[PDB]
Amino acid sequence: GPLGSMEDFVRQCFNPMIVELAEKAMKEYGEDPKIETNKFAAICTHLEVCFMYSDFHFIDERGESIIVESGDPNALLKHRFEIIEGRDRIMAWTVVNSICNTTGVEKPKFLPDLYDYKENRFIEIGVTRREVHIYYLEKANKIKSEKTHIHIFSFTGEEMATKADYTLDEESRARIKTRLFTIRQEMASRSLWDSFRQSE
Ligand SMILES: COc1cccc(C2=NC(=O)C(O)=CC2)c1
Ligand SMILES: [Mn+2]
Ligand SMILES: [Mn+2]
Ligand SMILES: [Mn+2]
Repeated sequence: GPLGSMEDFVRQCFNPMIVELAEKAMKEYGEDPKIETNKFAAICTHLEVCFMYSDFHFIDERGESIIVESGDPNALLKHRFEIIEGRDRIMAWTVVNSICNTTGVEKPKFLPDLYDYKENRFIEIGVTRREVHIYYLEKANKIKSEKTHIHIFSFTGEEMATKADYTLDEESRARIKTRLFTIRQEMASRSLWDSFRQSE
């Protein structure tokens, strides 16, 4: 079939909020979304996974973790996760440092992606086009804070997480895996997938 452009794919398949946050982060780090196009799509994918991991997860009046998929959560409900990724570096560290001084959790070396108020830990999310164990070790070796929990998703449905602790229920992780499958299938229909996979 015809080869599409990754630019077109990104603009058509991701929410404009995600796209804009991704462009901003690439510029903050000196990379151009119109040149590092596979990376642009990967950043959008990862940021969407971070949002989707957080989506619908609250802590209720009693203090228990619950899932609320309707648009209207009860007003006493608190988001279960803090989202770090997507913020610029000053704001991301502002949020991190705050969590740390409050909850007593130590400060990590690098910016993580989320904070889980139920499990009381930072989370690093990984999304990979390669074997999950390989990518797991890369992230583990990089941060080595050893309090930050790591959760890796691949595009073919495999997952790996610290201490075989997957944090979320099967249905939540299934939403993420379905979305990843969709991204891959659509990239493939546009003849973008092989290259995107190989560029990681
Ligand atoms: C300019 O490059 C950027 C910009 C913003 C995010 C990220 C990533 N963050 C991750 O947590 C992650 O796991 C992969 C990539 C990379
Ligand atoms: Mn970031
Ligand atoms: Mn991150
Ligand atoms: Mn990450």
